[PDB]
Parts: sequence; C-alpha cells; structure tokens
Amino acid sequence: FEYIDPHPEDPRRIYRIYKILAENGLINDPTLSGVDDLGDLMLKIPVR
Amino acid sequence: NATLFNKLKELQQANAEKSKLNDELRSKYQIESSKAAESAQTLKILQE
Repeated sequence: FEYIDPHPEDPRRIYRIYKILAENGLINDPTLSGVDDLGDLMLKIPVR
Repeated sequence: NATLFNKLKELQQANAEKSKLNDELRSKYQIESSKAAESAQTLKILQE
C-alpha cells in the first residue's frame, strides 16, 4: 500500500489545472466538467 | 496501550479494503468509459 507516495505521472494532475481556471471566472462549468458551455474567453477542442 | 493497538488495527483493516474498492471502481469505470468513447465517436461522425 504505497498510497502515501503514488506515481508522479498521475491522472490527478489535469483536474487541478482545469480547476484553478474556473476559480477565476474563465470556465463557467461548475462541477469541473469538460463540456461545451465553458465560457467566453476560451473554446474547448474535442480530443480523439 | 490496547486502545492504541485496536485503533491501529481497525485503521489497517479500512486501509486494506480501500485499495480493492478503488480497483473495483476503476474496473467498472473503464467498462463505462469504453462505451462513452464509442458514443462520442458516433456523435463525431454525425457532426461530420
């Protein structure tokens, strides 16, 4: 159970970056979800 | 001393089951996210 020290390359990273943006009104998605109605300053691009 | 030891033991037991719980949520998360991705691809060709 190394759960105190997990891997540095981590899925958790992306969310925190995305999170800090909506703390400044740049993203109007409340649940921190990558959906279309983000806001006015930016524009989500789909990822395939 | 016995109080300290039993709190350690119950915490240990919780810690032991937590990992497998995480793994199960991960498994079923993959199961659903597969169908999420393919449905996204269907909506993509519809956009096209």
